[PDB]
Amino acid sequence: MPTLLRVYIDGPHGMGKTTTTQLLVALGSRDDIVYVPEPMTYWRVLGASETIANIYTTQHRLDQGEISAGDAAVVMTSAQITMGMPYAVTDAVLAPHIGGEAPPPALTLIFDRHPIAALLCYPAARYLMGSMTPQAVLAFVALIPPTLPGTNIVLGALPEDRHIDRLAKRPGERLDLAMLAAIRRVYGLLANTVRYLQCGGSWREDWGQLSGPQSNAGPRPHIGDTLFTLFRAPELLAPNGDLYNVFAWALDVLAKRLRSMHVFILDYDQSPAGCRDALLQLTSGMVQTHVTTPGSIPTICDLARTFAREMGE
Amino acid sequence: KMPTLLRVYIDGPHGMGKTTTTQLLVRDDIVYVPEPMTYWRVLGASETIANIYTTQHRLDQGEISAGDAAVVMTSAQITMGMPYAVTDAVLAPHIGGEAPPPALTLIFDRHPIAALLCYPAARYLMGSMTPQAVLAFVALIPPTLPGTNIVLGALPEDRHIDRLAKRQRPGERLDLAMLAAIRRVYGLLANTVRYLQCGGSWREDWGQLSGPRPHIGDTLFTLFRAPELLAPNGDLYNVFAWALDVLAKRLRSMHVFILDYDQSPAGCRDALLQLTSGMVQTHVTTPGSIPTICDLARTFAREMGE
Ligand SMILES: C#Cc1cn([C@@H]2O[C@H](CO)[C@@H](O)[C@@H]2F)c(=O)[nH]c1=O
Ligand SMILES: C#Cc1cn([C@@H]2O[C@H](CO)[C@@H](O)[C@@H]2F)c(=O)[nH]c1=O
Repeated sequence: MPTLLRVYIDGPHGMGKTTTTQLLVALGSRDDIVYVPEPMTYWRVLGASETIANIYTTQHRLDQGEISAGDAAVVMTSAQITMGMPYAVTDAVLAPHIGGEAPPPALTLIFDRHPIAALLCYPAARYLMGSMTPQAVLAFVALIPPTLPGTNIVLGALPEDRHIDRLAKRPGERLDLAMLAAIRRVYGLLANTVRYLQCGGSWREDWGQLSGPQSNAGPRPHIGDTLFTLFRAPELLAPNGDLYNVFAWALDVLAKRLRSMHVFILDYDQSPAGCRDALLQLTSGMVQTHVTTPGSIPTICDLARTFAREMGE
Repeated sequence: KMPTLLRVYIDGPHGMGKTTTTQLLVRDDIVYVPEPMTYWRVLGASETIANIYTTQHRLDQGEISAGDAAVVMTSAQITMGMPYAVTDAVLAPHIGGEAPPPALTLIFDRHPIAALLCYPAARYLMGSMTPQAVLAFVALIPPTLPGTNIVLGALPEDRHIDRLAKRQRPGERLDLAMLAAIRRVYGLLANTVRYLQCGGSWREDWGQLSGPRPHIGDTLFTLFRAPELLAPNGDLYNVFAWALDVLAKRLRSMHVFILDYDQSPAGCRDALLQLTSGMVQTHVTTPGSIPTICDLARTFAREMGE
């Protein structure tokens, strides 16, 4: 069978993810590699009207005390649903074509973000910003699609000071450093969570230890430095002080989805050509998969180009 | 060979009798997974059912916009579906291939598609959810595992009105339009499964909407000839067409069984038992899967059942 390499570039906004992705794709001959962009057109038009603008405006009205947490939550939850839809459909239509983990790839697919960005990371950050309930975050977690083989996720490293400057320059967006801190924190926790699970970590065994860096290598993190720490909140706790079982089961799903992921860390604290070449070096250690039919390769190619055409800027 | 499992999802429009009939149907090699009322009223959010019906009522009276109602309905639907989604996700790895004596029978009050497809679709028909949000929920419907037996109800409308009148849940308001919308959706659901199983292809038949199996106009696909979903030239945007491809994938491998509710509670129970002989069983994946499934089921029941 021919092989496929899927690479999801993810992490907080404003790091240079999208530029880096385009540069890497520009290296390949036209169809040895395809780009799957942020579905900006879906967010701004097809899915709803100006969803990004809606998100930042809602947070700002919450902060200013012009709306309640509950009103902010229903708007945020509904908008996060819209944000994630194209990621969910894409994953769903790709799924049957993906075979077992497997000599250059017949096809390389570079994604701008994985489904977990809209289904986990952004909701979790909004929870920290007080604009989503943790119960709602856990409903999104429960709906994270089964993690396909050869799911290579590239997350970003970048000093906060540089990141802030970068954001202050390079939508419907408003400048919110608090949200930036939360989303940086959330993606840091995510990297640690995958590494914790790969090192044999069991959240149920470590839950009692709760009371309040790079990845795919290094020692096992403390549970308090993983995403599990966010979910010890009064809303989720039964009178006896344990998590309600329904929420505990959502954490089980979280562990199952993240544990089979292949995380790599890319240093964004450099020029665009630098990030590209750094990303190119990283791909050597990334996991390829087989496809399930011979004509899966052109089918996948067409899906990606159709998607890009319809929804990328 | 691993022991066998029978999963039975009792679904369909609410207020037909689904929660009493199965209450009767139970007691060791059979577990009843009741509707997660406690999650709906307390754990997930405060009185989600009241929230839903109040919002539709306010929209009807023109006290809020279509827009305000949709964001409210959308997030509320997220809360409604959550226990159904976690349960499916934690059960999924335990489910083996198709497979006689079942080691364990799981009777669920509703399948994930109630909250991820049918109720959202009905609210779309009620003007209180956008069709793009409906297709977002559809895109997240978990893959259809082997042995997915879904029981849907049959009941004439007037009899259903009578039943519903006595089966109002906390916060529910009696709404004949919602009753009609939800009955229509489940009727379309049954048709859609049959359309798909008999080889229907929505992309091939899509042209027929704009003028041996059901006509596409009598399936769930007809709902998504919504103008929000269409480019200026009338074509579905691909992203929406893909959600329809997913909808088709999910439904065609479901096994649908019809339970006539127009009879006594014990008659309904007997009818459900009669239906089981056609249902498809699966093996589990590990020896300990059965006890684990049993624990999940009983814990769900205890913590979230009313
Ligand atoms: C995917 C994604 C998401 C992107 N975003 C935002 O979209 C913008 C562009 O990525 C940026 O301001 C931020 F990343 C969300 O607020 N939520 C999401 O789920
Ligand atoms: C599952 C489920 C759902 C149930 N409901 C409602 O909850 C009650 C189910 O017993 C009933 O009033 C109605 F069916 C929804 O409004 N949406 C759903 O998704």
